Formats: sequence, C-alpha cells, structure tokens
Amino acid sequence: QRGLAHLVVSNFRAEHLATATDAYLKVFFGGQEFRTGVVWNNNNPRWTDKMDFENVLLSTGGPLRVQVWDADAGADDDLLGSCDRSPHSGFHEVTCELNHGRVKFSYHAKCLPHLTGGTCLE
Ligand SMILES: [Ca+2]
Repeated sequence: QRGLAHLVVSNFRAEHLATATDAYLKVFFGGQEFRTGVVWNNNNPRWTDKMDFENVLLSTGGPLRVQVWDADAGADDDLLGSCDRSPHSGFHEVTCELNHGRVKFSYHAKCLPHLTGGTCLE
C-alpha cells in the first residue's frame, strides 16, 4: 500500500495560554490517541511526551490533530483550542496559534521502504 510512513511527534510546549491554566494535550492520528499529563498552574507548560504513532497512512489517515485542554478539577475541562496538520515527510516544527497563546511541537515522518514523495504516495 502507498502513503505509509513512520510518524513520531515530540517536544510539546505551549506559550501564553491565558488567569491560571492547568494544561494537557490530547493528540490524534486516525484511530490512534495519546494524552499527556497535566502541568498545574502554568501558562507556559512543557511536556516530555514522545508520541510514536508507528505506521500511519500519511495521505488519507490524517489529520494530525492536537487539542489543548485546561483541566478543571471538580468540573468539565475547557478546550483552549485545537489544530490540524497533514504531515509531510521529513522533520517539521509546528506552531498552532490559539485564541490565546500557542502550542508548539515537532514531528518526524519517514516513508516506509520503497515509498517516496512528500506524502509517501510514490
Ligand atoms: Ca475536570
């Protein structure tokens, strides 16, 4: 099958998210899902998570979706914002502007052998 790649997403951090924020991320690609921990009381959080999505369909299986949530203990959490990317092969630094502030992360996408092209369709 064409369009297949290894996808690893990392180096998650956010800026100016507010007035106190308790942020965590949910990160999706196709049917797969990761969730980070909560950084309590911080408008510029960083998370150490490395998210290996292993083999994915880079073309059709997307998008890569990052949700930035504010944990509210004893109530419903607040969705601060969300962004989508259609990943391309290589190494990429993403900046997602939110209504307030932004979230940043990197990803590496490498086509499976005998595939090439920016979305591994060739
Ligand atoms: Ca809650």
